[PDB]
Amino acid sequence: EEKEILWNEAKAFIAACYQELGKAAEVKDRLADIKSEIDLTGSYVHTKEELEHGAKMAWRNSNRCIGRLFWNSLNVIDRRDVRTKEEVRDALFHHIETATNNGKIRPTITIFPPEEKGEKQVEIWNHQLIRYAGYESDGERIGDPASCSLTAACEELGWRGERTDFDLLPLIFRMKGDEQPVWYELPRSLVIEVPITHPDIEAFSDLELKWYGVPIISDMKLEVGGIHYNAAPFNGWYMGTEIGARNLADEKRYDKLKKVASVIGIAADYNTDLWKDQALVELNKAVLHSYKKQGVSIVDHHTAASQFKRFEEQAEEAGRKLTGDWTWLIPPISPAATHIFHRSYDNSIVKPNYFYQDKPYE
Amino acid sequence: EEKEILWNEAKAFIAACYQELGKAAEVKDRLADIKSEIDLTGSYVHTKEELEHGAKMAWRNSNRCIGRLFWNSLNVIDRRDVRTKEEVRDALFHHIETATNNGKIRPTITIFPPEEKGEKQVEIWNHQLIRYAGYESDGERIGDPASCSLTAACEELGWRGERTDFDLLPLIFRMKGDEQPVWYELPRSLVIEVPITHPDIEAFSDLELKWYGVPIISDMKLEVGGIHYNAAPFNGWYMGTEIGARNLADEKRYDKLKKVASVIGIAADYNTDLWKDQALVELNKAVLHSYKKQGVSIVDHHTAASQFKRFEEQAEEAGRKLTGDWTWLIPPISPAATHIFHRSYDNSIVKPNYFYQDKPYE
Ligand code: HEM
Ligand code: HEM
Ligand SMILES: Cc1cc(N)nc(CCc2cc(C#N)cc(CCc3cc(C)cc(N)n3)c2)c1
Ligand SMILES: Cc1cc(N)nc(CCc2cc(C#N)cc(CCc3cc(C)cc(N)n3)c2)c1
Ligand SMILES: C[C@H](O)[C@H](O)[C@H]1CNc2nc(N)[nH]c(=O)c2N1
Ligand SMILES: C[C@H](O)[C@H](O)[C@H]1CNc2nc(N)[nH]c(=O)c2N1
Ligand SMILES: [Cl-]
Ligand SMILES: [Cl-]
Repeated sequence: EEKEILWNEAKAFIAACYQELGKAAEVKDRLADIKSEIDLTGSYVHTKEELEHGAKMAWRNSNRCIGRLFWNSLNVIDRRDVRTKEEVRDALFHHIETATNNGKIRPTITIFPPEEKGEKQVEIWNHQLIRYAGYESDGERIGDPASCSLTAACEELGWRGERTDFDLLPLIFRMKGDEQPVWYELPRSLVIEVPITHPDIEAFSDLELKWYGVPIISDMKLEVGGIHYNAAPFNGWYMGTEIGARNLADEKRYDKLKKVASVIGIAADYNTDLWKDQALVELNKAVLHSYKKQGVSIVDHHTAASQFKRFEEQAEEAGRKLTGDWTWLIPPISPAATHIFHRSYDNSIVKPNYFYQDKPYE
Repeated sequence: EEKEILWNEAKAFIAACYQELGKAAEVKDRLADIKSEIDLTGSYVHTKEELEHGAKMAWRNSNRCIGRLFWNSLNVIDRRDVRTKEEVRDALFHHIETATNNGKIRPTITIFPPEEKGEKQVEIWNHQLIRYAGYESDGERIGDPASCSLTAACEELGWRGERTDFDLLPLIFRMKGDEQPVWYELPRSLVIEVPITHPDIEAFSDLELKWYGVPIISDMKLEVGGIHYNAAPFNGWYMGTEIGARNLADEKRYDKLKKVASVIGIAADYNTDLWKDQALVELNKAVLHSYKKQGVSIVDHHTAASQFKRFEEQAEEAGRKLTGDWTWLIPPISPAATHIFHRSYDNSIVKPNYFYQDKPYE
């Protein structure tokens, strides 16, 4: 059954991919080769063209992503050749450097060897390549609560954080054959961060907020034509609300709205004053201002929604069905100010795609 | 088939209703009577207790309503006795008066005779009993665009609006046997309105905004135990975002965000300034302030979400399944500041319930 699933996924992908690339005549010969290869080895190897276009198709098919207009300009780095933990580490360092691009962020994915028999070759423990640690001991909360379990796992392995609110977690991953993951501290010269200030309110800097420049998701599996690339970190640039309305505002994250209310000079006492709403707007204005001033790529939710409208239009013009998850596509502030709010979306799963997977810790 | 559907819906409703009322022993005798009544007449008549509890159950089951904590205190007015258009008109006037209650709004439903053979006895044309007219002629837009088609239908019938931005539409309804609906102007003494001012920004009154006090939905069908009450207007009090983030802000409604930005002294030129978001917050603060100052009932979205949390808790304690539509329950500003955003809801339809229906015009 294993191999039949593979063959069926392969047929569908190759036909679709080659059609999009204007290579439809080469499909039969390619499929023949693949069938024989599956016959002998139990799997098949993507050409560099297939792998690159597959990762792009996967982004295009990601229902929860508002940023998909730019799917075709994804920078795909093929690292299926890595075999050592130093090579993995260096590939991850390289991804950070080339994606960051001195602040002019390049959407990039680095693809490591795929699962073989469901056997991972490389298992990345980080949720993002750059993320802050979190601690909760004896009532006392420090850093990003979303990182508490991973932070504890790292500290079991001999890492120790300084216990600021913004400790960078080390890269941590396990190779096939190793019982334990290895970890490596991130070189600070590779990691751009942005201090959060407000365009008009000088006191905003008293909050001493900052965030990292580049979100590099490293716990999803890329599936292309039945091949499962469990290790394939990818990044875009942030939409400002991710930082200002979720990471810094959620009560189960940095929980900063009361502090923001205080520095902008409004009371945080009455629901009817809409102080949370006002604080959200100023925090989100500060985030966009701060990234722009530093020269680090970022998009606001209005511009992002306008770009997504164009993606919708482009899909229709290309004769491709559009899929989407309305609940994730609406921004978490002013959603009804976007066209997305007033439309519906088919949340069907189309492959290639990116899929969430279990974390070894918990 | 008609009658079998009726009987099946009846059995389910009576058993559930009588169980909730502690009358479970009376179910068999009541069902016997109902079966005979369906046998002879083709339908059955609800007791006043059944009708009242049915309308309450219908509110409790309304997946899209955040206000359901208060389902059991619905004021149910039984007007199944009306036969004339003057009696309907007077019942609607009465609903407005008693629901308004000098500003201390009472959630109320008035129930008119049900459909017989799918034959309506009373057909209300209004979407809400109180709503503003809308006009679009030769490029020129006045009033509420959502009311354009109904406004045009009224004017076909000899009504004429003054063409302010806030003309009250007449009550308009048709009786069984009449080709044309009749209309009646609303007595202004019955209709509370609130001028919109801002707590801190004096210039806000230059926008000359106002809204009506009580939303009285009059185009949904109440279905209880297989009986279809197509005419059964009901009201609550507003959640402020309905007025400030939808009615006054939507581009296809009053479209006031650019004007709000101007009076609060911010530019409306750059998406990254989040001027729409800032304008939304101030407009919504003004709405809540203005209703509160006048002594007209209103709820903010934070308090509303907290009440809904209690409804969720109450359902669990009662052993009742909770149903909900996440896409309507999240407020249209700061949705992620509410617990609703972070939970999921089963959007199954449970009866009794309220259902949308076709409007005779278009
Ligand atoms: C170029 C700039 C990009 C922007 C502004 C953007 C924007 C976003 C946003 C706002 C989300 C939702 C996160 C949330 O609301 O909690 C998201 C989700 C997602 N994006 Fe994008 N994105 C970008 C690039 C990419 C790229 C390059 C890929 C992959 C090649 C990608 C794949 C996804 C996926 C898979 C999700 C869902 C993640 C999950 O389920 O946890 N995006 N994106
Ligand atoms: C007591 C105060 C009430 C509040 C604050 C409230 C709040 C709301 C809100 C905000 C909506 C969504 C409208 C939108 O977002 O576009 C809604 C929908 C709804 N409410 Fe309530 N509600 C209340 C009372 C009632 C009552 C008394 C009933 C019926 C007996 C009711 C039945 C419904 C129904 C059926 C809908 C869906 C309407 C549709 O599909 O168009 N609500 N409610
Ligand atoms: C349990 C579970 C299931 C599932 N499917 N997804 C998740 C994580 C959702 C998510 C959270 C964060 C955060 N913080 C960032 C993200 C990444 C958002 C993103 C991704 C990219 C590539 C760019 C960009 N601007 N933003 C996603 C958890
Ligand atoms: C095509 C279509 C289908 C469908 N199911 N519903 C609709 C109308 C949705 C709606 C719009 C408005 C408005 N304006 C007010 C409402 C009423 C909201 C409400 C109702 C009540 C009783 C109280 C309260 N505070 N708010 C609903 C259109
Ligand atoms: C159907 C379409 O998604 C539309 O925007 C829905 C979304 N959610 C909503 N939620 C509420 N509360 N009210 C609405 O009118 C809508 N409209
Ligand atoms: C699952 C639950 O409804 C949760 O709040 C979802 C809602 N929509 C979302 N939308 C985005 N963009 N990001 C998220 O993390 C979530 N979480
Ligand atoms: Cl993030
Ligand atoms: Cl309304």
